[PDB]
Amino acid sequence: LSNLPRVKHTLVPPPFAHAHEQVAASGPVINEFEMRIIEKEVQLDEDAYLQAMTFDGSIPGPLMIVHEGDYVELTLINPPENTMPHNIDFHAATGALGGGGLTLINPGEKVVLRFKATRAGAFVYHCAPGGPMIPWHVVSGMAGCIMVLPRDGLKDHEGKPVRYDTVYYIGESDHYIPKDEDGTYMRFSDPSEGYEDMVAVMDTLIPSHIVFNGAVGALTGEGALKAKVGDNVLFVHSQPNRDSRPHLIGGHGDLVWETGKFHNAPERDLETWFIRGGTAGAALYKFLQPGVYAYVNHNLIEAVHKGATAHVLVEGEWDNDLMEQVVAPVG
Amino acid sequence: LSNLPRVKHTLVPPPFAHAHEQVAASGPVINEFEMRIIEKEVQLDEDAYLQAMTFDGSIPGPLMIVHEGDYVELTLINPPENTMPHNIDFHAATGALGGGGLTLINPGEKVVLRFKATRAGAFVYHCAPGGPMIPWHVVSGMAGCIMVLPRDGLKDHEGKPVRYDTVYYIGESDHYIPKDEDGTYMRFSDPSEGYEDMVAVMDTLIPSHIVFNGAVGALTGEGALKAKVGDNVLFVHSQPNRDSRPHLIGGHGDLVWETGKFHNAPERDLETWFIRGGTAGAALYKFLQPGVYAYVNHNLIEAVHKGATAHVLVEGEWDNDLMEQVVAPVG
Amino acid sequence: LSNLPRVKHTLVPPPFAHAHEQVAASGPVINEFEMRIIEKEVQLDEDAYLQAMTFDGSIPGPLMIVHEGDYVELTLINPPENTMPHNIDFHAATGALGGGGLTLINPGEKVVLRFKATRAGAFVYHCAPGGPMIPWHVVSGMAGCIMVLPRDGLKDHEGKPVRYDTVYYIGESDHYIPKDEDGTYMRFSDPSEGYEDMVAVMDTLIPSHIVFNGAVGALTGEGALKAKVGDNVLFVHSQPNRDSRPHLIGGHGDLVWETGKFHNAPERDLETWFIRGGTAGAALYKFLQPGVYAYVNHNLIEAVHKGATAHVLVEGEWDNDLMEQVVAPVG
Ligand SMILES: [Cu+2]
Ligand SMILES: [Cu+2]
Ligand SMILES: [Cu+2]
Ligand SMILES: [Cu+2]
Ligand SMILES: [Cu+2]
Ligand SMILES: [Cu+2]
Ligand SMILES: [Mg+2]
Ligand SMILES: [Mg+2]
Ligand SMILES: [Mg+2]
Ligand SMILES: [Mg+2]
Ligand SMILES: [Mg+2]
Ligand SMILES: [Mg+2]
Ligand SMILES: [Mg+2]
Ligand SMILES: [Mg+2]
Ligand SMILES: [Mg+2]
Repeated sequence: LSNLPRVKHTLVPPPFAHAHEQVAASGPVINEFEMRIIEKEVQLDEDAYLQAMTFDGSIPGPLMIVHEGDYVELTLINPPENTMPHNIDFHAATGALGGGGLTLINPGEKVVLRFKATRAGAFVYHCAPGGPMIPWHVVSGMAGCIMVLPRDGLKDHEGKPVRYDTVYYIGESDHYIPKDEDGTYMRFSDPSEGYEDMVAVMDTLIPSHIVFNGAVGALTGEGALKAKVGDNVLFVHSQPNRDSRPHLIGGHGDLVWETGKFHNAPERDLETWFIRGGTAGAALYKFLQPGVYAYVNHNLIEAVHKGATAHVLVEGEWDNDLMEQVVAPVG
Repeated sequence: LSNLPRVKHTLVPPPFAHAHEQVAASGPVINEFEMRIIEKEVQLDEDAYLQAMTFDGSIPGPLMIVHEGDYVELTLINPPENTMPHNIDFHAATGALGGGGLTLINPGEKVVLRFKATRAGAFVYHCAPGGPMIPWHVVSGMAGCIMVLPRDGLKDHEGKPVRYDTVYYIGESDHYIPKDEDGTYMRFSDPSEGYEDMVAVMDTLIPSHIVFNGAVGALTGEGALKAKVGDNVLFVHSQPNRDSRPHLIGGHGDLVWETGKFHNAPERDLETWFIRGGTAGAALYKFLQPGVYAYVNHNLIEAVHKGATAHVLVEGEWDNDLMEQVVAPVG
Repeated sequence: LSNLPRVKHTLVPPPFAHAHEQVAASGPVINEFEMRIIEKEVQLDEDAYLQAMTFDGSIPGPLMIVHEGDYVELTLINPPENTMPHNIDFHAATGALGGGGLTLINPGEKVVLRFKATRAGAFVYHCAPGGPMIPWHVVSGMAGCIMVLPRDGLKDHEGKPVRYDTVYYIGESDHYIPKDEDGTYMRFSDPSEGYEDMVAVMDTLIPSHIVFNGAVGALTGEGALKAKVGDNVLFVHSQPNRDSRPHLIGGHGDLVWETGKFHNAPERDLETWFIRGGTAGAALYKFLQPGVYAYVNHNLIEAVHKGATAHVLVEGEWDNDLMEQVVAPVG
């Protein structure tokens, strides 16, 4: 490998994607990424907080993008101010529990893992220190995604090349914040303090919150996603621990790889697709009409009561052939 | 469009389908449909009632059938005796939140929406007035389905034409009826009165009832579906808010589009398939043996305790080559 | 049929598979299997027990393997020491509610059912005596799987023959053990005694335990599965009543039939796949690296808190090209 080019990448925060090329402009390279683990309390909603544990300070962790056959060398840093051990498990990798058995670092330590991205697809990465710590760290926010694109870019079900203009990485996360008998949420001084109470909620399998980008409303209102009519947007969707059923209100999935692995034929014209807990899927959609759209988990209680809603504001000209109000509300 | 034929359809109640042709006998047409919103209390089971909000007086709303490339003009009526605003969101449509942003009507108003059915598949339609009203109206019963057939009819995974004799539209709906501490259900005078208590149940994500055709037992016993040996039945299955896993006890899915979009290859020989909450899927089965069958959501607690069971009684001759009792129960 | 060969099989306990050949070495045969129903209390975990009802004394029931077009003649025995009626419903069969309407046997009776295995795939079989007994017997442990292999063996998405070295049958089962207010589990003298309390837990749809091979830890530690680098292992996964999302930590699904029916194209390179409640799926993986792997349901709360974890210990040489620790934990 001393013989292959090295590319150092600067990660950007979700839902955005760092700069990259859809068709690799070179032969296999070694992609260098660095992340700092940040433990901090985050506001999930009005009066709801989580003692979170995060990759690079965001939930989800940032999206990494590489090409099939490249190597990935991740420098993971556990700063001394943190309270516990962490590691990383890449579903894109082969061996040593996804890298988790080679990356356990205590506060004050760093580690560098190299793996070959042998399989194309969007994949979850997540913390997995061992035993009960595995689910607890993930539902505390420690998960992201790496997208391994085919070297010749995405292809559809007949082998035709397809291209996107923008990638939006929707990281959906379920959380289990303990509640007082009246339904209000509990607050703690650090992650460990709230562990036993959080387990009791985890045992019910009912999340208190299910959110995109780490908080209710993160991608609504002022944080709405933007696009223009004609844009091909690839929505890469991860859910590290619980199923989701994404749907774009007013749109469709033109090409969808719900299990997220690019050499498999994508399905077309979907209304709603399915992201298995522990995976990332991807859906491409070409916007045809301007206006407000919402992208949701279509259990509408999870979308609206729990937080799994993002908005997309689209600029452009309206096409009355696709839809038209014939008789406006009247009476 | 002033230039295309217009077809006025009379909807029939689920689980049945209005008259139609599998292969369009004409070029694009404008299909005209009308529905009246009916708010009324319905009996979900012995001692369990729902203050329902329905399209055309049924749960699910009626099935609309058209062909890809046709237009759909829906006249939606909110009668003055109703208590709240409603609208319609067609997952089959493009733009304005599926039509929801163009169809909000208060009691005493009507609206007419036209959209082009550009994509083949079975799709959910549902009420979505905005915010918390979206899940609450849907789990109150406001959802149905439109099936957009390819103009040249259904095709299998090799492009072969396939045909059905009968369509049965199974609309599965999850409901969240509030309970007293002893497990008995609460009753209310109107939808609004029971809203806060219903939200508390919705927040648990555990339905009190999961039903086909709007009630426990609707399609069992006297309401059992009928068929004959040799019949090809297309079971179109919607679930607007929560996943389901349909299975025909004693049968199979010969051809199944679980994500419900007809240009995608169907899978064959399934035992159980999966309907994502917020979608409609379809399964074709040719009956080979007479007798009693049941069609269920195969979480058997949801099928039996919650209500997701229908029966099918099939007439015809038994084939001992497919199955035979060799030694009858004895001892 | 008096004219076809008969093969008597000796079933082996899950997760193993009885001896068989991938490509049938003969024309259609009549496969003879026998199972004894055993009602007994089983230890699901430290301080958690289930009054179980089992096929052949195991949970899941044993795997049967035959080829498409063969017949299956199952001798089912309900010994006189048992307390209730039981039967069997094969999702692989056509008619009479999968055989359930021809196999209801009381304690002290036997029955022999013949059916033709007309469709290739892994399929669930389970007890289904009628009404509320259907879910209760299944979540009490009465379910297994039959795998009907194509006569010419498994084929991939291009029709290429694929072969496995070992089949591991992972039977995942959800259970609903009643709890005291403090979270501890209740114990009963027999199945019937605990029925009403179990129903109350079933109604919540939240399993107390979700396990492989009938108990928490059954296939971890001393019961870890074994393999060598280079082995192609087919993981056949059943879940008779509730969804699962299998994932091999450190591995992938090379070829996966998640809906479990072999003539459908398998998907490749999956990280996590999905088993619908009421079905069996299959995933083939070639081990590339030695070490510890875990095979889990990837809702990590279900995997770790509820019991859905197995371990696989793999012997062989490590490949630093696939993964290497560049900088070991240091600081
Ligand atoms: Cu961690
Ligand atoms: Cu994982
Ligand atoms: Cu409404
Ligand atoms: Cu919708
Ligand atoms: Cu039984
Ligand atoms: Cu079944
Ligand atoms: Mg940085
Ligand atoms: Mg409080
Ligand atoms: Mg397109
Ligand atoms: Mg009418
Ligand atoms: Mg009462
Ligand atoms: Mg056929
Ligand atoms: Mg024996
Ligand atoms: Mg106790
Ligand atoms: Mg391979």
